[PDB]
Amino acid sequence: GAMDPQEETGVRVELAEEDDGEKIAIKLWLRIEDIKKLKGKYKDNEAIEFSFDLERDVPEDVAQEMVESGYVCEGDHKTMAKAIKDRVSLIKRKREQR
Repeated sequence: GAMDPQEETGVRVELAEEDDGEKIAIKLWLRIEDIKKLKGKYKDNEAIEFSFDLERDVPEDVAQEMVESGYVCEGDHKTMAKAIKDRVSLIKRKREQR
């Protein structure tokens, strides 16, 4: 994890709630950290809420939806999906503990 205040990733995904169970489908908000790192129309005060099925939904799939639905530019698809996958990774990681 990033302990140093660098945060090079211009995106970050947080939970809309506090996941602590086994719910397969959660609700995340794609928070845009730095819109200058991106290549489209964004705002340095926006967060895109999206529900994520940890089994059925795919990070890069959701980021495509983000592009098509007019939230994200296709040029930042990988960036957004990486944000999504980054969160889902730690989410599933926390769930690896009993």
